Amino acid sequence: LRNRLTDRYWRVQEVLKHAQHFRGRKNRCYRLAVRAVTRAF
Amino acid sequence: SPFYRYGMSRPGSIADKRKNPPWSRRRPVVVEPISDEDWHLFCGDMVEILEGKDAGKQGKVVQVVRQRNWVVLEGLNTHYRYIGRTKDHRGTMIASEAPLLHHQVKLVDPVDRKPTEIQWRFTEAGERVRVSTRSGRIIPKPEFPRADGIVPETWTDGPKDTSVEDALERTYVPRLKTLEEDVMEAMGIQETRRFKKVYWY
Amino acid sequence: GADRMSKWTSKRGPRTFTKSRGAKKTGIYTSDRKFVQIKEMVPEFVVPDLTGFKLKPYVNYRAPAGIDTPLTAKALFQETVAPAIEKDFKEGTFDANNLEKYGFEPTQEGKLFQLYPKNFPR
Amino acid sequence: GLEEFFDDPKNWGEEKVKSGASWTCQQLRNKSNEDLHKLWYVLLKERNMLLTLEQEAKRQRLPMPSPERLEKVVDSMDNVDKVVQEREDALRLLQTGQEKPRPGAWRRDIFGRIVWHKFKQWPIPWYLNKRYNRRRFFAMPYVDRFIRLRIEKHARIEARKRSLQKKKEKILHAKF
Amino acid sequence: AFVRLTLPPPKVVDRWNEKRALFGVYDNIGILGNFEKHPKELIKGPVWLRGWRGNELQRCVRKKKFVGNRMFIEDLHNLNKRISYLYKHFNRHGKYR
Amino acid sequence: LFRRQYENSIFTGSKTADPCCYGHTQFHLIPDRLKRERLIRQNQAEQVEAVFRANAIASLFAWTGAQAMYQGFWSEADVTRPFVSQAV
Amino acid sequence: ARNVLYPLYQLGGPQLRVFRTNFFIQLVRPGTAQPEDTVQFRIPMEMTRVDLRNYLEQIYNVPVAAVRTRVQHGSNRRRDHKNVRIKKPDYKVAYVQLAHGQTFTFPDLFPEKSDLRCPGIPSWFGL
Amino acid sequence: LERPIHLACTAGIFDPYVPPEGDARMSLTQRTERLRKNAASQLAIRKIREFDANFKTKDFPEKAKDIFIEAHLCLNNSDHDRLHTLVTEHCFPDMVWDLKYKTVRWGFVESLEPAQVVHVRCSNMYGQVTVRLHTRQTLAIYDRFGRLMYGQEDVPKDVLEYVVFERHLMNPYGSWRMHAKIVPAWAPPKQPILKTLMIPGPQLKPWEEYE
RNA sequence: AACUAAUCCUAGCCCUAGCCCUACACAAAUAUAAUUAUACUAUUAUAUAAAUCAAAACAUUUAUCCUACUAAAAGUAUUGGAGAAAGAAAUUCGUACAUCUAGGAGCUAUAGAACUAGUACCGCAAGGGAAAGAUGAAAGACUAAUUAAAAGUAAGAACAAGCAAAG
RNA sequence: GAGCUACCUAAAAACAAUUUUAUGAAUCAACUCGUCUAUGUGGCAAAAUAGUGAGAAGAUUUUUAGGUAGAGGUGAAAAGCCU
RNA sequence: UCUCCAGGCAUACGCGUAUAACAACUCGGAUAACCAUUGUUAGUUAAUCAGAAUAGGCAAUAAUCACACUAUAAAUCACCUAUAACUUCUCUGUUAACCCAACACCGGAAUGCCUAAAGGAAAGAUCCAAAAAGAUAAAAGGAACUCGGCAAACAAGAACC
Ligand SMILES: [Mg+2]
Ligand SMILES: [Mg+2]
Ligand SMILES: [Mg+2]
Ligand SMILES: [Mg+2]
Ligand SMILES: [Mg+2]
Ligand SMILES: [Mg+2]
Ligand SMILES: [Mg+2]
Ligand SMILES: [Mg+2]
Ligand SMILES: [Mg+2]
Ligand SMILES: [Mg+2]
Ligand SMILES: [Mg+2]
Ligand SMILES: [Mg+2]
Ligand SMILES: [Mg+2]
Ligand SMILES: [Mg+2]
Ligand SMILES: [Mg+2]
Ligand SMILES: [Mg+2]
Ligand SMILES: [Mg+2]
Ligand SMILES: [Mg+2]
Ligand SMILES: [Mg+2]
Ligand SMILES: [Mg+2]
Ligand SMILES: [Mg+2]
Ligand SMILES: [Mg+2]
Ligand SMILES: [Mg+2]
Ligand SMILES: [Mg+2]
Ligand SMILES: [Mg+2]
Ligand SMILES: [Mg+2]
Ligand SMILES: [Mg+2]
Ligand SMILES: [Mg+2]
Ligand SMILES: [Mg+2]
Ligand SMILES: [Mg+2]
Repeated sequence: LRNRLTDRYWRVQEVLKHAQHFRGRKNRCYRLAVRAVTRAF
Repeated sequence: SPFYRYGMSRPGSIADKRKNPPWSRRRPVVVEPISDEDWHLFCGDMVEILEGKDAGKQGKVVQVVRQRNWVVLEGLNTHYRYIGRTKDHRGTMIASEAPLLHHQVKLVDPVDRKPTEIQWRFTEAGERVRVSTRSGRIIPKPEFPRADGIVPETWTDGPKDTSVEDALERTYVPRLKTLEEDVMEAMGIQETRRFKKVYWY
Repeated sequence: GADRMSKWTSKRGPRTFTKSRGAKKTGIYTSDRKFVQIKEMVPEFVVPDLTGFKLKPYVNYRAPAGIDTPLTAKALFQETVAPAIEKDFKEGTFDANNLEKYGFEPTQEGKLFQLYPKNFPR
Repeated sequence: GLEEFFDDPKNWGEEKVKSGASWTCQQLRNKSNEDLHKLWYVLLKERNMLLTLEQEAKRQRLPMPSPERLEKVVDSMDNVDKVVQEREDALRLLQTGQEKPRPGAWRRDIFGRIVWHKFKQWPIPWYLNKRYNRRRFFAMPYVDRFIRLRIEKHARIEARKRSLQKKKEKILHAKF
Repeated sequence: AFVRLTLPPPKVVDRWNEKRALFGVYDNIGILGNFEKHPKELIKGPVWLRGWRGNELQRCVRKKKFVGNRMFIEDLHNLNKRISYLYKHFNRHGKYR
Repeated sequence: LFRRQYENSIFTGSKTADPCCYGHTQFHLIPDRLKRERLIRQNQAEQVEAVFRANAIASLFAWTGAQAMYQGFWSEADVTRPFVSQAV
Repeated sequence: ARNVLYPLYQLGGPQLRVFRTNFFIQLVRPGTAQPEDTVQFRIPMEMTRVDLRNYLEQIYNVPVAAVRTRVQHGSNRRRDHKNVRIKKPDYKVAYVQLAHGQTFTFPDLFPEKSDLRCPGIPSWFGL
Repeated sequence: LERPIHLACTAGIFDPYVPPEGDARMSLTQRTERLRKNAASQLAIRKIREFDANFKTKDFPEKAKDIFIEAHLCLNNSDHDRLHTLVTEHCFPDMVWDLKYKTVRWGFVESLEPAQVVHVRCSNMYGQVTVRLHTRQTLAIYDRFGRLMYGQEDVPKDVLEYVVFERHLMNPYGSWRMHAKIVPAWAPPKQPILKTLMIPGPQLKPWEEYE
C-alpha cells in the first residue's frame, strides 16, 4: 500500500455536518447521509 | 525465544514466568552490542552515577543484566513500593532500585574517589586487568558473595559430601585398558567364551 | 478421521498388530509357540563392593576444580607407551615387529571387549 | 534395602537439605577406572532417592526440598560418563584409528539426500539378507528436480537472513 | 475513518551527508573526460537494465535474456508466465488497433 | 486374577444323569512351571507348600460344591449333609 | 542400559554384563490399595521385569519374589496457546512382591511438626 | 532472592521510651533523666558521635523541630517527593495512607515550650532519637467533595507529642528522618469525628440466636 | 459525565548487487502396518509433452512455454491455410566497479512471504490451508495512557400528515 | 481415490416357532428391504420419524481382508454406481 | 422410599484418557443442579484371556446328533522315513458414559449370552385460548366423501379385466 488516502476523515465530515439535523440513519451513515444532503441542496 | 524480554526478575522465577508467557509478542528492546572483552563493570564495583535523580552519588553494584546492558546499584536510583501487600494488610513500604545503563555510570578509582575511565590491559603474569585511562592503576576485581548463598570458607560438609583430601587423591594409573577390562580383573570375573562373527551392514 | 500426528504404538490398531516399546530381547521364540529365555542374553549388573569407599555423591565447595584438559591419544601415549620405548631405545632393544610388547593390539578379533566395532554396552 | 530410596529420616519434612558441589570432570579424571565404576553406583542410588523424592512432592502438592540436589547429581553423572567416554575414545584411536565406535557409511537415500548410515549387527552377510536388500540406497532421476528445489529453497532462506542482519545493523547505528 | 491520536516522531533529514552533498559528480565524465567512459557506465543496478529502458514486456524478456539461465525454478516459471500474459495483452487487447 | 464373561458351569466330571454322582479321590499333577526347583530359583521358597494347598482348596471346593448342587443344595437351601472328598 | 547397542548373541557367546547402569527408577506411592508385600515402581520404558529383579537384588540387596509391569498411556488431550496437543509421556509401572514375608509401607515424607470510632483519619495526627 | 532486599529504616522503636505520668505540665528534670540514663543512652550518643561526629544534643532539637514542621506542611501541598526525604519509609504510610482523596490544612502556631531530646538508642546500625514537642497546631480535613470531616477550620489547640527520629548511620547518604511517635497512655483522648457512627451488631443466620 | 470500540511500531517481508558449493551438526530407533536390536520375502524414472488459447469458426499453423553472450545488421533475408503469425545469419561492438558484503522517490499487521505456520482446522487420499500482536527506564515501580471521534446502543420510547427534507 | 457404492476373490457367520406335495413352498419373528399415508421441510435426519407394508433356507442376508481407476472400472441397462 | 418405562451385559472393529479423586466455576453441556468443562494428581498388573530346524515319501470314501437313510450344487496339518537340537516366561493388549454421522444427532453399527436379577425417566414452573399435530369415543345414517374408499374402520372377505 504505497499510497493510501489519509484525509478521508475530513471528506466524510463534509457531508455529515449538513446531515446532523436529519432524523434516522440519514443523519450519521455516510452512504445514506450523502443521498439526503444532495436532495436538501 | 526471540520475543523474550530480560527484566529485573531473574529468568525462570515465578515473576519472570508471569511477565514472559509463551504468547507475549512485545516490541524488541534495542541494546548496543558490547563484547565480553568490552564490558568492564562487575558486581561489587563502586561506581558513580553521571546523570539522573542521583547524579554524582557513588554506589556499589549488586546485579548485572548483561542482556539489557544493565547495572543495578544498591540503594540508588530508588523509587518506593509496598512489599508483602495482602487483602488484609497494606504491606511494608520499601525503596526499590531501578536499572542504570552502562553509559550512565563510571567506575571509581580506588585511592582517589573519582569516575576514572578505564582500559583493558594485560600484566606481567599475563592476567587481564582493568587499568585507568588516567592515573594508570590496577583496579582489582572485587569479591562478591556467591549467588546461591554458599560461603566456601564457612562451609562445613555433612554426610554425603566428600572430604577435600579424598576428592583430590590421585588413583588413576594410565594403562591401555578399558573400564570394562579393569573392573573384571579387579572384581575377579572370568569369561573364556568369545562372541561369534557378526556382520555389520 | 484418523489421527495422523500421534505415534503408532501397540495400544492402537487391532489385536493382530503388536510391536515392542524398545525393550531388548532376552530369548527366542522356538517352534511350537514356545519362548526360550537365554541366560547370556539377559544383562547382568556388575556391582562393586562399596564397603570402605570414601567417595560420596557431592564434593566440598572448598575443593579446587582443575584446569580442563580432555584426554587425547597423544596424552595417553606419552603416559603409557613413551617411557618403555624411550628406555628400550637407549638400551637399543627396540624393533618395529614387537610393538605388541609395549601394548599394541594388531587386531580386535579374539578380544572379549573389542574397541571397534564395539561389542559391549556402557 | 528399600530404605535407600528415601533420605535420612531426620531430613524428612525439612524445608532444605545442605549439599556440596557436583563433581567436575577434572576432579574425576584423577580417579581410576575402578573408582569411577564405584562412584557411578554411589551417584545412582542418590539419583533414585531424589527422583523418588521429586515424585512424592508432586503427589503431595508440596515443593520439593532442595531441588538443586537433583541437578547436581545429574551433572556429576554426565562428567563420569564423559571421562569414561574420553578414555575409551583415546584407546580406540591408538589401537584402531577409528573416530567412532560404531561402523557406518555415507549414503544417498531414495529422496536424494546424503545421510550417515549406522550399521547394524546381523548373523548373515549383506548379500544373503533379503530384508536388507529391499532397502534402497540410491535415488532415481526423478529426484534431481527436487534436489534443485531444496537448494533454491535453502538459498532463499539464507538470503533473507543476511538481508535482515544488514537491516538490523541500520537500526543499531541509527539508534546509536 | 480513524486518525492518529498522536504526532509521529519528527523526520530528521541530513541534507549534507556525503551521498546528498556529492550527488551528480562525474555525470559529465564523458564530455569533460575525453569520452573514455559514457555516463551510463556509472549507473548501478540490475545487470539487465543498466543504461537501458523499456516497457514491462521488454524488461521481462531482457531479464530472461541476461540471467534466465541462472534463475530459480519458481522464479523462471513465474517470469515465463508473465511474458505470455504481457504478450497477449499488448498484441491483442486495448482500445487502439 | 482377571475377569471374563462366558458360560457359567457347575460340573462334577459327568452330567446329572450319571448315577455316579459323588466323589472319592482326585489326583492332581503340579505343572513343571510350579515345581520345586524353579520356585527356589525364583526366590519364592515358601510357596512350595502354598502351591499344593491352593490346588487342593480350589479343586476340592469346586468338586464338593458341584456335588452338593447336584443334590439340590444351593446358597438359599444350604446343605443338610456335609459333603466330603479327598485329593492327592 | 538404554540408548546403547547390545552385542548380538550367538550360540556359545559370553554373558552380557552391563558395568555401569543407565536405568533410573523411582519408588512411588500406590494410587490404589496394595498388599503389604507389593511395592510400586516407575521404570524406564526399555526396562524388563527381569531387569528390575536383578536391578533391585544386586544394586539394593532386596530379595524379590515376583514382578509385574504395565505400560500407562499418557494423555494427549491438553492443548497449548497455539492449539497444539501437549503429550504427557507414556511410562511403565512395575509391581514388585517382596520375598521372605517382608513388608513395606510407603513412608510419610513431609511429616510436618484503625479505630471504629474515628474512621478514615490517620491516627498519626496528634492534634 | 538473589539480591538482598534493601531497608533504609527498621519498623518499630528499638526501646519504646515510657514518658513519665504528669510530664505534660509547666507549659531541668527530663534534662537530668537523659543524663541519668547516660549509661544506656550516652553510650548510644557516643556511638552516634563516631559515625557522625557532629551530633550535639544541644542543637538537635532545633533541627529536629524544623523537620517536624516542614514534613507536615508537605501534606497541604501533597508533595510526596519532598516528604519521602523528610520521613522514613516506616513513617510515610502512616501519615499519608488515609489522606488519599482528601485535603488537609495544617499550620503550626508558636511553640509553647522548648523542645528537648529525651531518649536515644542504637541497634547494619540505626540510631533513633526521641524528642518531646509541645506546640499549638491547627488541622482540618475535607472530603472528596470539600466537606469538613475533622478538626476546626482555624482554632489553635495545644499538642504534646513524643516523636522518634532515625538515621541510617552506615550509609553515606543517610539522614535524620521522622520515624514514629510514641503516645503516652495518660494522654487525653483526641477530638472525635464530626459525623455519627453506627457500629453493627453481630449478624445471625437463621440457625443462630442472639445472646 | 460511556459502553461496544479506536489510536500505535516492529516482527518480518520484497527487489537488486555480490558470491558457486563443500553444514553432511550427541546416544538410540526407522523402509517391517517407517521410526519395532538379527535371517523368513529381493531391488530398478521415461519412448516425441498435451491441450487450453490465437486464427474473431476450424482442420496446416499459433511468440514465451520448449534458454546458450550483450548492442547493431533487422523486424531485413527468409518461413507461413503466403492468413493469423513466425523470423535468422554473415558481419561489426563490448576489459565492468573489480575491493572490501552494498543499495532502495520498496511494504509496515486486510500491506509485505501463505507464514506467529505448511501449524490449527478441512479432506479416505493426493491436496487445500487460516487467524492474530502493541505499558514503562524500571512490574524486584499492582499493567500504561490516549480519543465530541465508525456503525451499534445507552444517557433520553412515542404524540393527526405522509422519500422525511426544503422555504 | 473401491473404509461409500457396483461387481468379483479368499476366509468366516446367522436363520426361532408353525405347517408342507420337501421346497428360489406357506404363516410369521430376528434380520434385510422400502409399498402407501401423515409428520418433518435450516428437520432428530444434507433423505429421518410414526404407522402401514415386501422378502424372510435363499439368485438370502451379514462380517473381515484383497482386487478392478477416469481415453477407465463396474452394471440381473436405471446411461445406474465409482467417498 | 415411591411412581412408571423395557435391550441389557460381554467380545470384535473403532476411539485415545472422554476413566477415577480433588480443586476450580472463566470456556464447554444448547438452562440449572451437577459435571461430560478447566487445573492437579492418580490409573489398565496374565505361561491359562488376547497378540507375536531341515529334506524326502504320501492320500478315491463330505456335512447334516451320522446310524438308517436319501441326495446334488459334490462340500477342510496329519501320518511315515531320515537329519538336527537335548530344558523355557521375556515382550505386547487390558481404563471409560467411548465408534461412523460438523453436535451429548429420534440415524448407521458384527457376534455370544440372556429378557429383567441387568438398564433406565416421558413432566424447569404455571395455565387450559385459536390454529396446527396425535390418541380415544359417536345419536340417526353408512361412501351420499373424493380425481380415487386416500385415511380410518366393531371390516381385513368374494370376483373379474
Ligand atoms: Mg479460433
Ligand atoms: Mg463454436
Ligand atoms: Mg471450440
Ligand atoms: Mg488443433
Ligand atoms: Mg499477513
Ligand atoms: Mg495471510
Ligand atoms: Mg456513535
Ligand atoms: Mg408534514
Ligand atoms: Mg471393499
Ligand atoms: Mg427357520
Ligand atoms: Mg419362500
Ligand atoms: Mg409375507
Ligand atoms: Mg408371499
Ligand atoms: Mg446388482
Ligand atoms: Mg432403458
Ligand atoms: Mg433413457
Ligand atoms: Mg466437586
Ligand atoms: Mg451454559
Ligand atoms: Mg466422569
Ligand atoms: Mg476433567
Ligand atoms: Mg501384561
Ligand atoms: Mg474393562
Ligand atoms: Mg449431519
Ligand atoms: Mg434397574
Ligand atoms: Mg411440559
Ligand atoms: Mg375409533
Ligand atoms: Mg356414528
Ligand atoms: Mg360418489
Ligand atoms: Mg360430490
Ligand atoms: Mg386405506
